[PDB]
Amino acid sequence: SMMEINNTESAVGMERLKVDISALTDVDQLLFNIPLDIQLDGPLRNTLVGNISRYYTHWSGSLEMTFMFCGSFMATGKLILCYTPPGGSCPTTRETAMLGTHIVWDFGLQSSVTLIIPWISGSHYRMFNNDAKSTNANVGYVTCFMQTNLIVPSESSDTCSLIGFIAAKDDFSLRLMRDSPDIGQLDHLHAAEAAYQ
Amino acid sequence: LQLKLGNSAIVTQEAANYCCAYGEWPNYLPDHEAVAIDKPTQPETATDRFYTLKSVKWETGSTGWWWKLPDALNNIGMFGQNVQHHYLYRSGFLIHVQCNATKFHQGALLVVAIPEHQRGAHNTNTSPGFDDIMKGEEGGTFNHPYVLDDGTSLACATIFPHQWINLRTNNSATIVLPWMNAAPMDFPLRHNQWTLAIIPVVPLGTRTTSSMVPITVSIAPMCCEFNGLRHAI
Amino acid sequence: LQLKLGNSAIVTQEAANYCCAYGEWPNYLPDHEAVAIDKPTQPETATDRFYTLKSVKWETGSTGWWWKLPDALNNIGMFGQNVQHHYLYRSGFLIHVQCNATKFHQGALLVVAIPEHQRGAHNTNTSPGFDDIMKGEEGGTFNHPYVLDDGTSLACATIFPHQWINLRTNNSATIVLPWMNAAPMDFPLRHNQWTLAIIPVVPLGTRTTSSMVPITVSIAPMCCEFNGLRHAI
Amino acid sequence: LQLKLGNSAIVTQEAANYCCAYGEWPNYLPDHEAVAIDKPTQPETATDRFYTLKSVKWETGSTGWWWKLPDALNNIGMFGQNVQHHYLYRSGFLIHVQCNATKFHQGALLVVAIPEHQRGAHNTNTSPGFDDIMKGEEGGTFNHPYVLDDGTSLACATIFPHQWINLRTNNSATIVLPWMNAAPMDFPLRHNQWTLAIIPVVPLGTRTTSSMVPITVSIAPMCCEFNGLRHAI
Amino acid sequence: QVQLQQSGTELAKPGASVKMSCKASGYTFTNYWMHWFKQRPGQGLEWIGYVNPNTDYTDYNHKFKDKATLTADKSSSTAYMQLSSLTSEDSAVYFCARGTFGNYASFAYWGQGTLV
Amino acid sequence: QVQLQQSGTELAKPGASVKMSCKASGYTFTNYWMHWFKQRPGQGLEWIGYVNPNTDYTDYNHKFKDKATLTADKSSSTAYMQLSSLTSEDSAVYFCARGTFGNYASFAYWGQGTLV
Amino acid sequence: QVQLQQSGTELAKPGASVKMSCKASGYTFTNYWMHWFKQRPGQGLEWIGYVNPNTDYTDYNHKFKDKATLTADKSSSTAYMQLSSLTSEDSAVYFCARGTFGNYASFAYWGQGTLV
Amino acid sequence: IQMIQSPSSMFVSLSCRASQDIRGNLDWYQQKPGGTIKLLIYSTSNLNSGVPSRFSGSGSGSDYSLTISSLESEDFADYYCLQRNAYPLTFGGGTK
Amino acid sequence: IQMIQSPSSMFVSLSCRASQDIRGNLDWYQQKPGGTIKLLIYSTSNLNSGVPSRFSGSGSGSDYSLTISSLESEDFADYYCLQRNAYPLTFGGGTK
Amino acid sequence: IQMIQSPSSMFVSLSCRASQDIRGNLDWYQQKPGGTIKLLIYSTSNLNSGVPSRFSGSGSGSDYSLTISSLESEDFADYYCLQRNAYPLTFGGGTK
Repeated sequence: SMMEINNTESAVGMERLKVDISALTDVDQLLFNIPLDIQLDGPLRNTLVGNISRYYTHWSGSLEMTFMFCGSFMATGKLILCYTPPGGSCPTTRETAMLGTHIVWDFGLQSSVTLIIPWISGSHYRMFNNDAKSTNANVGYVTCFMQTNLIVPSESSDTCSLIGFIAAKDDFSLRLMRDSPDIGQLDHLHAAEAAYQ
Repeated sequence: LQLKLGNSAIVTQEAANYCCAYGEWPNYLPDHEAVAIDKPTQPETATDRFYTLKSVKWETGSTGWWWKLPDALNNIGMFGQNVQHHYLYRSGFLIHVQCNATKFHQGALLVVAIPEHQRGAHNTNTSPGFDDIMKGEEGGTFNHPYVLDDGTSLACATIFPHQWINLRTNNSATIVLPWMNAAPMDFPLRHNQWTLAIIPVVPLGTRTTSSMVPITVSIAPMCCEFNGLRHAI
Repeated sequence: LQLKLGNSAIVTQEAANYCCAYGEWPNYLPDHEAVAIDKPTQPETATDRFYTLKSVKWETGSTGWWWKLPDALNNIGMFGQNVQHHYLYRSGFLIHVQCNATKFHQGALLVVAIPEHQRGAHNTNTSPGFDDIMKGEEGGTFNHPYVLDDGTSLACATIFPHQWINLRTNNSATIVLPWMNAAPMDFPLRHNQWTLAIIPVVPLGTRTTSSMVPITVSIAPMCCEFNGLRHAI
Repeated sequence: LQLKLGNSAIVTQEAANYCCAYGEWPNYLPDHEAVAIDKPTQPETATDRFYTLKSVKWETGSTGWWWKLPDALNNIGMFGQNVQHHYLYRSGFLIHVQCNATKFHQGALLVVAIPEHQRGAHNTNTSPGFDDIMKGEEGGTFNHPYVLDDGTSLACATIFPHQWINLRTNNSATIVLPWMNAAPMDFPLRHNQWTLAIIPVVPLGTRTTSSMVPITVSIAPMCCEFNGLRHAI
Repeated sequence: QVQLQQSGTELAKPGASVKMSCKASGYTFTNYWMHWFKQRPGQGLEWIGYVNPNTDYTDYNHKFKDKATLTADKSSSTAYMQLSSLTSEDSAVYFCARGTFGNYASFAYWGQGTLV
Repeated sequence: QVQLQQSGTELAKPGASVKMSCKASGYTFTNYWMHWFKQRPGQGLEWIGYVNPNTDYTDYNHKFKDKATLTADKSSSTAYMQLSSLTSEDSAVYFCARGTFGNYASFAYWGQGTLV
Repeated sequence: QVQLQQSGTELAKPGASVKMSCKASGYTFTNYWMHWFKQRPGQGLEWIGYVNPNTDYTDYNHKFKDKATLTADKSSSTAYMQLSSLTSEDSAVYFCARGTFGNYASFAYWGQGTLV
Repeated sequence: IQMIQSPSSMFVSLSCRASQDIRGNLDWYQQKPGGTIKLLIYSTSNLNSGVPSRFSGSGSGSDYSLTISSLESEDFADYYCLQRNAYPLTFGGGTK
Repeated sequence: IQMIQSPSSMFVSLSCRASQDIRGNLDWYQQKPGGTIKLLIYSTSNLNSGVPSRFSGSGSGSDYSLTISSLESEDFADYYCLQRNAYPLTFGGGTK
Repeated sequence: IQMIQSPSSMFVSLSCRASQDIRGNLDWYQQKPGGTIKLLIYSTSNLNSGVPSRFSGSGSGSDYSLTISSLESEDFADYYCLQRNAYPLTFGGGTK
């Protein structure tokens, strides 16, 4: 189930599902990053794994991310895809991100890649006396830098796009069912007592 | 590389796979003598013909298309005549969607088939009328495709049987649809089980302006049967 | 079609061949207890990672590039930290050079690896300094590529292990380099065995102007080992 | 992917098939001691060489080309010298026609070989002279290609051995021609058995103007023999 | 059969606006662009702009950026064009043509014209 | 050796016509286009048109549409050019050049010129 | 961080020459072209030319062929521009911009300007 | 872009230049005095389905022309041109 | 090639023509009165990374324009254009 | 299309502009006073087979030029240009 890569503001509609990589883009410029948080607002809030695991409290398992390139047939170039373990923070430059766990993916050979996320965990932690909320710490990141420039011919357009997917593996577990706040409490129903009269 | 089904034959495709929606075929009503016991006529040779629809146009600003599958064939051909003077049917379908663009176009479609797609009107308290649903052969258009016109998001819409048309790699999709209904036989003029919907996620682009990239949809009823119109006495 | 070596993996290449320079692999020091008898630590899991360098630009007027292989990795990553606080090493390398251009570009490269490339200054009687040789990660540039900056011609430079990148046919090359030195273990901060050098023989051309055709070099130490830093008493 | 025949070799073709005209090869005169009983010299190593002709130009307004096969080789090479000082020959041929255009050209040729093509003059009562028939290496040009210059139509001209060069699919044709004559041995300076003729049915087109699309014809005598010039007494 | 039926003629005092219509029947309306033209009486013609009834994107000529607006209705199968701030030089005949399936500008079907 | 031998000079009273020739020898005549030029005495040159002797299609400059005609003979291997309705401003030197095998206009072989 | 630091302002009597500098820091200098601009005070701007510090090929505007020369230093990471035969109309502000990795002319980083 | 058509009236080769090159991409229209318009030539050489075959068009880089062999009574109508190369698309002046 | 920009001063759709066709390939710049320049639109429709999203550009063959929805105090600056199609590359006149 | 050549006489960089872009596609000719013409540069940078190697040509989008290093006696001749991009093909004015 696809996620919302384009995490910038003022992206309204179904323009949130894609990032453009124009010909006039300088090297080593960060395209996106995904904070691997289900319960928090980000690219993984409104997916299929992030709506079933609202009803449950504790989750722990491994994931599986898949990207896909939607450019023309002629266009080439390379990217680089890092994974940050839950200890360290998000890298900002390409050179400090290459020393992590990376793969160097190009465009001409394949148009889809697969990136196994090893392990996540989470809870809700209402630990005090009053009604307080303690957010879980930020586990993991997946960030992407531009290795070389995009190369298109004189006939194709100079803008391409990416689409990202996500799916849990077969050891994703859930426990202690609760109720999800996703809709909102209650609003005006137009005929709220059809049954009574 | 051709699909010779009965009278017609869609020839010269690209390599394709019969991804069965879920895990089943039509099956021909294995055993129900408890219901409508006039044995179904079961026509087989005179319905299976790949009724190709009109070609639709894909421009940059386009937003989506939808067809109701027992409704798109009520007025077309030999299946269209058997909908009148019969009131029970039972059939599964086969869908072949094929667009055609050169090696300088770029884009992506999502060909999804939705069981029991109850639509919804935007920003009013009135249910949709008879004319906003029974559009016919021409189909329709999504007004708000991000929520599939009923509030359920498009990001989770891959839970249904679906394939991708990515113009870099392929230009074809094929879905086989079984009989998805609670009742054993249904009424064709007022209920629509499936809803074929194709939605461009990544819009197209080229150096010049508004290339058409026309698309073709072809539908064929698989294992159809109807009530009995001929009885002894 | 991927080179998964340890932590990183250069994925999705074109078909390629491990043309071993000469006829051998790294080999791991078969038997020398007569020299430096503190057994080599031999790190294996934390050095082999395809340190990709910066992408270089190939224009019409470009003339060549060179890297010194134990020098290009002295300040990069886990191999770069083991060069400090160790004074003996022993390793072979693996090089993967890959450029990417469309089907309208034309050109040819010569990817050659030169053992013990002693350079020379043009038109003076002074030997090259420390700063003209230890350039680092950025590498260098041939001033006179026809004589390889030491008088020996380029026409005979195919006696070394080499491959061709001809943009009509392929866009990739792969050389495996063994331990080429007289001494069994060497000093990394002042001696450089190999010298990777790529030289465009036929310059590029297109209808428009100065297409970049960026190139990528990726280096990975094969079977590395160092002196012992931990001893009993 | 090469045709090494004797001294020369046309290399690097596309995949091709030896479609034998009718059902036979040259055969070398199985048994005739009743005629011209000085045993034929039968030269074999010094005639079979793929004499390539001049490249011809295919423009939009072009209309066709024809060669007379024992006549096109009377003044060329070692076969051309054996036509003088011999008066009987017996040979079959091999023809390889290959044009070359890019993936943006479109067109179609008909490569046909016509046995005993007696021509005809348009709108006069005078038979064609010696100079309108014995053109030589340069060949000729159809004035009215729709009737093949003798009244018999082009629509029925596929009864002869023929192949198609369709620039969408292939760019090569190959015909093998046996000895087609009533007499066992014939006279080379005044009779011409076959007549190779190529006719563009669909003319070419491109966005720019008059692309040449040059064509190449290559002819090689297969199993040739002549009279005896050396006798005992 | 493709027919492009326009409205009858009308006139207006200066300082006002006016709206016309080019009703089309005989084909699928949402596939073809609807171009609009202008001919002063006794001279050549001039391109005003088009409307894309599949998307409602319009593209105007630079002279007619502030004068005319272009809309398109799907239900009634009718394309409209509304002028604004009429002057003395707006007295002309106005046409409507049809594009092609592939978005090319070669016009095979036309209207009859409407004087102002 | 490629040679382009033109005729000697000639002159004519106004109201008449004249015909010249550019005989070529040393190559295959039916493969190359035959371009014709005009130079007023003391000024630059000007393209008149060409003839395609493989097909006898001609393409003229727009100024010289009614003045000159262009033919080509295969047997005598000679290209002709005939003027019409001579005036006072037709006094010039006229050239003939040769194209390329692929139909490009870059001229490597030339005539000597013929005054009018 | 990409910074394009130019020198301070200076002035000169006519008949002389002058040289300026646009020192760049924060990126790899030998990958990007270095374009130079001219703005008369109160008017629009004008392209002078660029220098390719990977190759030292320069391409000038046709108006500024004889006025300005363009060099580039790799060691000090500094691009220079020297005028010649100064007149009264050379009093302007001169800029320096940076190209792109692929050789396109869209400028995202700029200098501050230097009066003459 | 501007296109000019050299004859202003006709009393039969009607030529029109162009400011730039247009690479084909030119149509020929005709207007009956009743007010009906139909095209004659599209893409500078082809003929419309339903025209008398005496019309023909020439081709070049920038200077195109129409050729009519024989004349007729209701052939008498003003003829226009059109470039569809780049928006805004412009007609010509017209003849007759 | 010459480019003209039709309004000379502004007191909010700023259009600029071109002598030829430029096939996209147009950028929009802005100059603060302090002396700083940064671009706003590149390739005639896209937005720079770090601009308020009220700016937008139109597209055609030869006549391009900028669209601003709402105004602001430090929005007041002279706006330039640029064609990068063929060297020599030329700006426009500017507004405001 | 019109091409202008900026020096009218020479007493050694001979430049010529163009009305449009020509994308290479320019030749340099020379005319001896006896009346013989042979070309020098084809496709704006290459040299003809049989020329002294002191000649060289520059390249741009629309402004091309010839460069001569040293002079000579029979080097003195009027030099022309030619664009072969689109018909009708036009020369230039010439120098010297």
